[PDB]
Amino acid sequence: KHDFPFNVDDVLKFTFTGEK
Amino acid sequence: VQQLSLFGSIGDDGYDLLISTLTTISGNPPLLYNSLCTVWKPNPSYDVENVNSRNQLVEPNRIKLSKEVPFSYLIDETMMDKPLNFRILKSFESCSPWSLQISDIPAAGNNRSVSMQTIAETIILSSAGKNSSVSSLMNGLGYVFEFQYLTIGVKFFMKHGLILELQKIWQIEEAGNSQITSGGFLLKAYINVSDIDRINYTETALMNLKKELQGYIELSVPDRQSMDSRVA
Amino acid sequence: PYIQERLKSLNDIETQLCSMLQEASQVTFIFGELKRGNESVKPQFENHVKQFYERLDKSTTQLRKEIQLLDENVGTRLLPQDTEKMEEQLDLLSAILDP
Amino acid sequence: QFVKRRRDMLEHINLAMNESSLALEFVSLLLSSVKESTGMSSMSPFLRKVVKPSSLNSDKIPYVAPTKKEYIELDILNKGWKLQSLNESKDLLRASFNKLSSILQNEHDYWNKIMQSISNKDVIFKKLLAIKYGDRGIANINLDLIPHHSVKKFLRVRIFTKIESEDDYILSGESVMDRDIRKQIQLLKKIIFEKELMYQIKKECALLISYGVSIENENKVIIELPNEKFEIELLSLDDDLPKINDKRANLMLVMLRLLLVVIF
Amino acid sequence: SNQALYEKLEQTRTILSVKLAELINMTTIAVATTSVMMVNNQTMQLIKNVQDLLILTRSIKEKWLLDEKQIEELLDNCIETFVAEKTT
Amino acid sequence: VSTSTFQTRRRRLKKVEEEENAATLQLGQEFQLKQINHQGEEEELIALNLSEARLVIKEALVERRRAFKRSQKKTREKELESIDVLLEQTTGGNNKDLKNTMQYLTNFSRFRDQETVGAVIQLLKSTGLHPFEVAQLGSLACDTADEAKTLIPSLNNKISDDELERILKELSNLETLY
Repeated sequence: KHDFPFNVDDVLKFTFTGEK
Repeated sequence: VQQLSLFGSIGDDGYDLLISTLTTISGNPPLLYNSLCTVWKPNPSYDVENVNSRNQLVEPNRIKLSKEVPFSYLIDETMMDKPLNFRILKSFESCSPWSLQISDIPAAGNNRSVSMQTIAETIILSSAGKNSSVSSLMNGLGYVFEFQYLTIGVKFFMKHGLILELQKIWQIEEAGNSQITSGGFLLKAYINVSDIDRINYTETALMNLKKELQGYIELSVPDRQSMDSRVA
Repeated sequence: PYIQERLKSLNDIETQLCSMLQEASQVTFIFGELKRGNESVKPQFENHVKQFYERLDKSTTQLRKEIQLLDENVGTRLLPQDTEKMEEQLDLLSAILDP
Repeated sequence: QFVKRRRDMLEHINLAMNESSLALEFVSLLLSSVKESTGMSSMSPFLRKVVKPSSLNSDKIPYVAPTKKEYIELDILNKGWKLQSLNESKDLLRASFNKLSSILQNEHDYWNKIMQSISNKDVIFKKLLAIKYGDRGIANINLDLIPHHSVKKFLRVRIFTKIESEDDYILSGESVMDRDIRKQIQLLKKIIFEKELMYQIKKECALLISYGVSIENENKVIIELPNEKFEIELLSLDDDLPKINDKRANLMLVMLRLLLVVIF
Repeated sequence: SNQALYEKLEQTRTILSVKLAELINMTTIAVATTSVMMVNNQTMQLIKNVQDLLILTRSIKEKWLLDEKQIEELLDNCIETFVAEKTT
Repeated sequence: VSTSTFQTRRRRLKKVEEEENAATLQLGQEFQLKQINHQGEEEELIALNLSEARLVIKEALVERRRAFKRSQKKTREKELESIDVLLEQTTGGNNKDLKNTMQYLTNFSRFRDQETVGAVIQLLKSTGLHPFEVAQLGSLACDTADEAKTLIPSLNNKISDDELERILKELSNLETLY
């Protein structure tokens, strides 16, 4: 009866050099 | 100044959980903030040797100008009447004072427990004269505008000077602002250090925060080369 | 509240377990009856014994699910003011001034 | 007595001990006869010394098993004994069921008074729950929290007025003192707050010793003025109708608390 | 860490049911006395398992459980009345 | 940093001298039976049969857990599980070599108790065979004196055919019925 987002480095790199 | 830091990230959906966690862990809810940064490089039309008066090699670098803006400049009409709190981020004559910064590529070393970056900064308070715009002043120094980005986020003040920023970044151009952080938030934990001791102590604070978030969100040392603003 | 609902469910589970125990007892005694040659209790023995297993099985299904709900609620419903004082006193003060 | 019961238990268990051990030793020697080889080493030293090597013997029989098979009564005895054991077990189980049922009554009463126990702010820690009010104190069954009349004190300020005999003052005014899980938090918060208030005041008064402010008792400071004096006392409800300065005493009191809030 | 609780609880349930049925088989069937002792053992283990379930439930439960002008005007009055400076 | 032994040897430059190893009891230059104690006294070779090896290692790994909790101050099937607990507590965890050795020893040991092992130790030591042979005799269960003298050729004529059968009888009895 019973059952058992994005690449951190790339983002930073942009803020420091502007490259996308 | 020496900035010791660790970075991480989360997608838009991880927001509320992270805010709730950081609020309990730090004892305070988040604080909304923004900043506009404009990056400048040596004028390419002008050319100078890359050496001292002492004939010593000098590497050309970018100069970063940063300030705040009143939040009202970032809220359009659709944004109108929405609690001006942490939740807002989801739905995304003379010159003014500016912070002028030149940074160095982080300290070298295999198996670094944190990123360590030297930062030379001075403060611009005001200007006067013919060409008083910050732009002219940068040109007068021999620099030109290269690019600029807006960052909006929330920060948390913690013990021992530890600061945590949950940020979103947008590059600004007439062609349009593009979200560098499209998808989520860039997480940053850092301490600014003006003696070896306080440096090893600061590392420990960051390491304990990393340890305390292990399992949930990971904080690591970014690649040195990704934190190098030298022109080339 | 939600936590109150969870606690209530858990308490219900406890009750279920208790029931299981009681019918275990019934089952034992009545098995003792059946071995002695009293078959009249065969309906009641097996009933209590089967109702036991059914109740125990129901509790197992209810308890295991409750544990799963707890794991799913981590970070969501479950963890992984002096301005209030001031308003009290001001209230108190204006009340003294204007009784 | 419980201890005596333990003595009884120990007694019985000891009897068991002796019996089984005896069996083992006998076995040991009987084996020491042939194998052994190392088997005799399990014999007690006194016994080993007492008996010379090579003890007992054995003989051959079949049909003790056949005689045992011939008599089937032992099986019936077994069945009956088993049945009896089953009965005793039944009674015991009924008892357990009742006891656990009542226990569940009280425990879920506790849990229900604890569902009624209301909030998520305060830190709770543990075989009994304790809250951190500030030290910590324990929740137990109405309901109450046990800390370490001992200290529950509020503060009232009384005002004394100097008179024309010019020698001494008299009392012209006094501030009134007014009388689930959240309500116990409320009282505990108002308690800590006032204890803080007296602490800080006492610290500030160190500066004011020259200005007519005297700190007399650890629970009391007196502020002396030419025609009046003020007492600020932190006191319990055991020690110690309107009048002239009651209103002013109440105001100085509310102002005091408000000043601490601003400090916060 | 909760998954461990789930595992322990499930194992406990299986153990309880199995021990119940198997004890029910063991009796009906000093050998008889030995059988009785074994029955006592199994039953006792089952009870202990119930207490274990109680411990789990308790663990779960514990897991669950663990303007300005108005003020300036009001103070203006308060301070006035308190000094009694008026005196005229 | 290559871990050294307890005995000395003359470097005759001719590396070409090493012989092979067999069941003519020609174990290494290292494992020959007259060998030397750390205290410098000459003691006999120690070869263990399993059961005996299983106990040595178990007894030793426990002596070690003790010491680690000290410094912290300032059924066969069941045993297979308990042992893997002891290892994660006392060994470096990367020790796959030891982890298999215990699973092996635990599954192939003929004698469980230190008493039983001692009984084998007593029995087999009157025969004065090589320590290597008594180890094999303690590890390999044999019924006939031929089985023994086939699986352990090192014997052949060291012990009699019938005296060896006596011993295999007493070993079979001491065998633990798990």
